[PDB]
Amino acid sequence: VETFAFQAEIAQLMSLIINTFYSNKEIFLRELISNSSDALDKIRYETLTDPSKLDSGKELHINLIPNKQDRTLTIVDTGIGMTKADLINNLGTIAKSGTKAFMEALQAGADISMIGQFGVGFYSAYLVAEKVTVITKHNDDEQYAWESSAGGSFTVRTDTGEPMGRGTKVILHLKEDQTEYLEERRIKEIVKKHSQFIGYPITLFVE
Amino acid sequence: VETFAFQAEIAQLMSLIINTFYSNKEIFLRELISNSSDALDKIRYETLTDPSKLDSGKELHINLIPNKQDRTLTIVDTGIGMTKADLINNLGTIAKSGTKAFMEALQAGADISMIGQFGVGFYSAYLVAEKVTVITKHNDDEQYAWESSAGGSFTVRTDTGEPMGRGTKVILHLKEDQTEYLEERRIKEIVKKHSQFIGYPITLFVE
Repeated sequence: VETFAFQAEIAQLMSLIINTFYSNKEIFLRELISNSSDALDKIRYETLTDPSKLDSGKELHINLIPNKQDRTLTIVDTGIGMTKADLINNLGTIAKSGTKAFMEALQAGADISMIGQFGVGFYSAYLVAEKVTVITKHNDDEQYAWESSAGGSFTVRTDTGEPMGRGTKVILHLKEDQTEYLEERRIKEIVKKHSQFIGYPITLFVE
Repeated sequence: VETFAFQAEIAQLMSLIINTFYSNKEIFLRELISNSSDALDKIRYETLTDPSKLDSGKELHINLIPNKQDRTLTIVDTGIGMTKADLINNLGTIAKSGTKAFMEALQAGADISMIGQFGVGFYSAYLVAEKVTVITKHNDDEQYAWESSAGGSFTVRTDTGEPMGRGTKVILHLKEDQTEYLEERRIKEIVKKHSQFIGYPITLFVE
């Protein structure tokens, strides 16, 4: 279990998302589903020239799993996954520059819902989650677990849990007042509203 | 000079873009600039762990170059570029599946301006160009030139022209009735309207 400090800029981004009064929290799902779609495109592209890339799972999909008992909403995809280096490097993003662009945009009249245009949509998860746990498996590495409750630090460790073949699992440990996102009708409404055209099957699990 | 046939689906996409009556042609710029931004993010990400990736050019930018003499509008970026394999594989996209998703969306009420959501925004270039020439240089390959006037085929050849260091250049040979896109005020208007938040400097060259 290794503990790392977020780069100053990412810490800033997270505190902004956590402290700014902003009612349109539901966009977090759109952002995470969009990220999953991007990850699926990546593994698909690689398989175009190397079919064995899919040996770890040919199905390219996205699952939305609510769990009222654990108060978690999990977004699972069978995309390219992330290596340990990717996790450390801001979950495979260029978050430092992306954050700068996002800040400048906000200054120019943009709002938080536009976060995905700057490649840092993952962090919108903190609009509804007190802690985010990311389990991932990339073809070229072992299975790892990234985790953070913000506060300037994140941890990374090899995951000894359920082997996932290939992909990423974003486990949102919801804030006490954000349990509406565990309700079937609410999730379904949000998916139809913002992710109706996603090119991969989205399956909303029931309890 | 090798000549290749577009996959059936891509040929279909191109004919739809070329034959469908659709007045909102200006979105082509937004799509190409968005693609350039994506390519710049990729090289930036690679440099995070390997600084030498930028030996071929540290500047990450986008240039818009109108040329009334040649009737061309060129979008140049210093992104990751494309290998010969990338060019052949639909300019580094997963166009076959992307096209399917785009078609289904169109059936579901979406319109052509939403093409970028399906990863095939490059082809919107045919809304205004009779022929598109793409010059590219990736760190791991030589400089190549891809070209197509649609009609079901494209060509690829090693480019012996001006060495570009690293990146991609999309040369739009405009249709005779689309010369408004060579005008400074028009290009500027389109950039402000659709690409005002792009996180890389966009320079509109003058003549």
